Amino acid sequence: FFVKIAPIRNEQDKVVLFLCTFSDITAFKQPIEDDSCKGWGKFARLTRALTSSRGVLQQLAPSVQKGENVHKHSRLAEVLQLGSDILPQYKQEAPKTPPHIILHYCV
Amino acid sequence: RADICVHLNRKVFKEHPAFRLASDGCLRALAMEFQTVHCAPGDLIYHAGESVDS
Amino acid sequence: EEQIAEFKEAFSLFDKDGDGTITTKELGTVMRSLGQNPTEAELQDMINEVDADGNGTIDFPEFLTMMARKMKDTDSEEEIREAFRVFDKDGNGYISAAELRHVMTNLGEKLTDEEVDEMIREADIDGDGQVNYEEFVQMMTA
Amino acid sequence: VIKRDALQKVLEFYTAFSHSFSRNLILTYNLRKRIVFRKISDVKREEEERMKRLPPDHPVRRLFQRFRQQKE
Amino acid sequence: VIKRDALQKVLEFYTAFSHSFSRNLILTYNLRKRIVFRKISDVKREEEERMKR
Repeated sequence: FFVKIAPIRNEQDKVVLFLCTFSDITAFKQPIEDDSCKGWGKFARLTRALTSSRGVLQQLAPSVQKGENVHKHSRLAEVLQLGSDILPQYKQEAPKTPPHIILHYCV
Repeated sequence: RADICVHLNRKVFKEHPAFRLASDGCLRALAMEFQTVHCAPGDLIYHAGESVDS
Repeated sequence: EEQIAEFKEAFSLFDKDGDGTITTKELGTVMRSLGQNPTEAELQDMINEVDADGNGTIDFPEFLTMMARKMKDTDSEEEIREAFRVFDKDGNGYISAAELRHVMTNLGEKLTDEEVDEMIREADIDGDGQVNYEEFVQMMTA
Repeated sequence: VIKRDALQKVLEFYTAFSHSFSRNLILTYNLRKRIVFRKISDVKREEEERMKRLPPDHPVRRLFQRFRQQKE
Repeated sequence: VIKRDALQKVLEFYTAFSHSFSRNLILTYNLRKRIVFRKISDVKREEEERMKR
């Protein structure tokens, strides 16, 4: 598991909650098994397990070689983005509106 | 009325695994008794000490 | 049985050309993408190991047996599943009254139609003239 | 229509009438009782099947026995 | 939400269903049960105290 840990701050600036995102590195890292019918079977199982990363995010990767250089890292980049998106701080905040827009009920 | 109630609690009965096996009559019975509450942000439902009756 | 049908996506992904036959070249490519470079001989050996026909390839049906072998369900589950299979002559996840009657006849243990109906009613909860897997499991446990 | 509880109360109040009521009132159809029947299509199918065609009896044998026991 | 009494009545009425319901419905969190835990600050304080006496 690619465990991407992150501590969450608060509206009072203190740390209160944790976050920890996961991702399967079974087929990507290396093969080990305690009991199995064959190696091929094991591989298949691994593939089945690791569908979210290899299926939708790294879908241009299965043609081109050396996925550990770019693909896995790229996948981890989602987590990195999350690191920013997992700084809302669990604070009872106002509704988030983008800039260059004025509210419906403003003064 | 029963039908209406069922329709209202479609989010309950279709999602949860409890009521998939439930009969139609049973479902109807349930629906009649099911309330629905629209709680606000920062509005607590159960308070420590209060009676857990639902 | 059910989740094995959702596996087909993986198979599709594996196939580069899209012919329903996993070539060695494709496998090699996949391996390369992953970041591991084994020899073609190894791949060939692997192919030989699982596939039944042996035409330098294999289909989803071929894989199926392997998948089944891999699975390894529970003992109770295995028993119950077998029983279910025996009951349901067609094999559509549901056991009709007629089907039940037929199976009884096959067995030898004769009973009345009314009795059978009663049994069915006892089994069922939702009331659709049929019994689910969960419903079936109710009778075997208690 | 009349709610059963109220009706029951009434019957209790008028004891001599209750018996008479019981004697008289034949329900056109009870919703309590099951009806035993087969559909014709199903029968036909069964018949059709008839012309076509022990080890797993032990898991089901127990069940059968249980059913029999229940029956009494 | 559903009031317990009504639910109980319903369950009683539909006996075969009740068992199924029991089997299925896993509460995400029981409000009856206590949780056993200590706060980290308190633990730290305790540790600090440890060295004194």
